[PDB]
Amino acid sequence: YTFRCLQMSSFANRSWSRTDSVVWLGDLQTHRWSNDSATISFTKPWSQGKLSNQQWEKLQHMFQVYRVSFTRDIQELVKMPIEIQLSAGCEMYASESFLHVAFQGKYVVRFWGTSWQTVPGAPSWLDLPIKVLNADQGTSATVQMLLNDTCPLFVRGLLEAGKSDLEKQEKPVAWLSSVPSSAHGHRQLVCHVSGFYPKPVWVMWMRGDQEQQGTHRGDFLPNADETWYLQATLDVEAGEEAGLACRVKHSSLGGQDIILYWGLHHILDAQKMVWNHRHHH
Amino acid sequence: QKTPQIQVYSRHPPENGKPNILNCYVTQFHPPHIEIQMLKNGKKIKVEMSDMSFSKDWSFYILAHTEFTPTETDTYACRVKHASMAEPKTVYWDRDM
Amino acid sequence: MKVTQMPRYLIKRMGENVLLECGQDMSHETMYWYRQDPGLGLQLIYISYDVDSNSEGDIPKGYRVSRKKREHFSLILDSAKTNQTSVYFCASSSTGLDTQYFGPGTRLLVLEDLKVFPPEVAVFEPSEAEISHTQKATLVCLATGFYPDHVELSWWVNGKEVHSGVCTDPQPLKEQPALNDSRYALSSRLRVSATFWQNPRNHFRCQVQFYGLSENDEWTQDRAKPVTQIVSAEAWGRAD
Amino acid sequence: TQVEQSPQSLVVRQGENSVLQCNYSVTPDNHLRWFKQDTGKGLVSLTVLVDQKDKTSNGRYSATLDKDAKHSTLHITATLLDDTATYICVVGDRGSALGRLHFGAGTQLIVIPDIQNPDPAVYQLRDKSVCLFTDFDSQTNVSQSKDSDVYITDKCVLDMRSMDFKSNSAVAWSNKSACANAFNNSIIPEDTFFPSP
Ligand SMILES: CCCCCCCCCCCCCCCCCCCCCCCCCC(=O)N[C@@H](CO[C@H]1O[C@H](CO)[C@H](O)[C@H](O)[C@H]1O)[C@H](O)[C@H](O)CCCCCCCCCCCCCC
Ligand SMILES: *[C@@H]1O[C@H](CO)[C@@H](O[C@@H]2O[C@H](CO)[C@@H](O)[C@H](O)[C@H]2NC(C)=O)[C@H](O)[C@H]1NC(C)=O
Ligand SMILES: *[C@@H]1O[C@H](CO)[C@@H](O)[C@H](O)[C@H]1NC(C)=O
Ligand SMILES: *[C@@H]1O[C@H](CO)[C@@H](O)[C@H](O)[C@H]1NC(C)=O
Repeated sequence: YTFRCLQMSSFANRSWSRTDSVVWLGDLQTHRWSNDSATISFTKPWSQGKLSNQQWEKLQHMFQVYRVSFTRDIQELVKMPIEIQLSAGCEMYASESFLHVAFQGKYVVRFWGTSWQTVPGAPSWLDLPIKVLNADQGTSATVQMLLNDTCPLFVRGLLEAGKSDLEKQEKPVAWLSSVPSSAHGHRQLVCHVSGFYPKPVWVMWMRGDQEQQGTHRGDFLPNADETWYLQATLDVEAGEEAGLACRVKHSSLGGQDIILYWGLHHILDAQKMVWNHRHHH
Repeated sequence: QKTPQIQVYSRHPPENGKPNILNCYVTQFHPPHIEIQMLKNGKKIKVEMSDMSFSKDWSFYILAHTEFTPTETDTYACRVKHASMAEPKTVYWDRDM
Repeated sequence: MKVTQMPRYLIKRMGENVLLECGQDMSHETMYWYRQDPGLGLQLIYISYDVDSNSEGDIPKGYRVSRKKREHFSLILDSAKTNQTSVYFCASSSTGLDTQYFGPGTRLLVLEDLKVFPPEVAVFEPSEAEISHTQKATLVCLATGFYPDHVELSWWVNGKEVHSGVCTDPQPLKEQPALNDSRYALSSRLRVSATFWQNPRNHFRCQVQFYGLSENDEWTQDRAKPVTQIVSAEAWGRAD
Repeated sequence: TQVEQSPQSLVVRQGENSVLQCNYSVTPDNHLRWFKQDTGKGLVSLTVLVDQKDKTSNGRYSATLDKDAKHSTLHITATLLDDTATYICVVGDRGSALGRLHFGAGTQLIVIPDIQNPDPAVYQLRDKSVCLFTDFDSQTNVSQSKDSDVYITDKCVLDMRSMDFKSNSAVAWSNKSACANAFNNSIIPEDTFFPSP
């Protein structure tokens, strides 16, 4: 499990700025903090972790002072259109934490040990702003506390409280379709797998015994309801589709895989999704 | 300046006549100033948005979705404005893709 | 070490370039410019984090600044306004939480016109009644009719400056309390032993250093140019 | 104004102790500095307070800080005469140069010398003359003139070093057509010597 706190800060000019942030536990969002909002919003019943009301409000105040401060401080460092991204959290195992900062889409600074360092290949004009920043011994101390202690202690509480929503199972639903391959007299078969949780999945094209080596695993694309979509494609020579199947393995299924053969169930499904092919591609 | 990737895909198997959710997933862009639209027959559609986020390579991503009903004649597309592009990019839904 | 700040006193006419210099040898990165006004407190004009790296304070309007060397920090007023009359303080520190060091200040007066006067000095000789009663003798010095109150007063006895038995008024007095351009008066007192005053060989001198107009300032009045000058008054001791 | 100092002015007898208060609203509140400013001089730092409950010392100066009450005290033990200054309280909202520094208005501390044998008298000194109210005790305040043509300076302590003798004195003068009554706006000691001219 990787726990992330992600901050996004836009500085258009001296008088225009906003910072919205989000928080992930695995592939599930736990927190939202909109620039419109003074308070951090829970996005789950268990987003308070195992902290008490006041214990949470103590931590929230800490962050409230930070956001105002960050905003004013950055605009000063500028003097020595700006996008800044912060990635802070820890990875659970014992644990290991991190604080990475990115400037104009490029990773440039991390908090490491007791102070801010520039990462190799960082632009040298950062040296002054960093020298100024490292002087603030109060910030150094509260950061070390968050990274070394609060984060691990918090996350071990989030996992225990979120046990249920983390272990949940949602079954995949597959369907077939195909398009012209860029190669003459070829077609690309497409196996659509959608609505599964957790993320890990096995999707292959088969000729019964053999896994089709031409099978191309696509990227994981998300669904709005926190489930996943993935498609495996296969480039066949037109006429060779018959005898092929899409096989889907997933933890929600028992041992009972989804096999979809190209050709009755497939016939009715294709008859349900006919169109005029505009504007196809 | 990084150009947005646009990917349009339905939530459930397309069935002409049956209501569905269409997803427009925008990724790999910078700056995070983006305007996203969903179109039925070239016209604006209430379209819900997820909180903007970014990934390990520092690239941004956001998910836009709406409720639609697939037909064999009705066209659907995602339109996106970003500083990286002179004209807004349109990517039509292709169920077979 | 200290913080340097020059000049000490300055009189300028409306709409003139004003350069206020400042220095420190501790090789500090952070340097500041403030102005202090009656009851109001210190207001930050400009800060500097290092060379060529400045930032507007709370009240930057009418002020620009320069820092091409770490040791110096110049405050520039491109065209001076009467409301820019104040005492200006420089300051320095490390980039961290270390001590902040301040300079001695610069009294800047900006005027519509210069029609500014030198002081007239007089020495008043010890009362005979005070000599009889207390066996002590008090000389009183009186600087009158000067503007502005940019003066330094010192007692000179036998050609050496004395500090024991001296006390100068902390604030000047307004000769015309109602007027805002009112001239100032300042008194000082030197107290010696009756025998010391009774000695005819003893020379007493009240000296007022007056910081006024530079010789490059414009002046066309019947009266003489109220330049920077010493005005003195003397008295000899008396046997009788 | 986010920093308030209390009281505004403080009169103490030489050798006694004095207590100065500072209260603030500054948030976040990183550090509190105490400064001493003599007339005509720059500010000089006395002490810096950093912790939540902090206590510091600098010879005769000592201070406390309660970040919860957002309140500091400056203690001066056995006050000298050179302690006559304005005392300035400063709160910083950052632990580095990036910080905004909030300056208080300041407390004026006026330290008065103990004069052992008061000998109040008004002398005439020399057609121009001047009146000299001298050797009165430090508890006496010299009032300003209510008259357009009469000028009166404030009290002023001088030290005859070789004698270990200190004295207060004020001066008055006019252009009117009498020292015996020059200082009547003040509270004049019952046994003030008024020698006849
Ligand atoms: C971090 C993991 C913790 C996990 C537990 C929390 C889980 C709950 C979810 C929370 C959701 C909230 C969204 C998360 C946001 C992303 C996390 C980023 C972490 C940043 C933490 C900052 C430390 C906070 C300390 C702070 O407020 N500093 C303040 C105030 O400090 C003042 O007040 C204090 C007392 O209030 C002290 O007295 C201090 O001495 C004084 O100066 C200080 O002003 C700092 O400058 C703040 C900025 C620090 C980040 C700078 C980033 C460096 C990179 C910039 C370089 C780019 C180049 C520039 C052009
Ligand atoms: C938190 O852990 C860090 C290490 O990740 C500690 O910081 C320093 O670690 C560096 C190596 O990066 C050493 O050079 C220092 O000796 C460590 N600092 C000191 C002086 O302790 C840090 O101490 C930890 N902070 C805590 C426990 O609050
Ligand atoms: C700065 O902020 C935004 C740019 O997104 C704009 O609305 C505003 O007019 C800008 N101000 C200027 C002109 O500097
Ligand atoms: C973000 O929030 C802060 C405080 O809530 C506000 O001052 C600022 O204007 C906001 N930014 C924008 C552009 O909405």
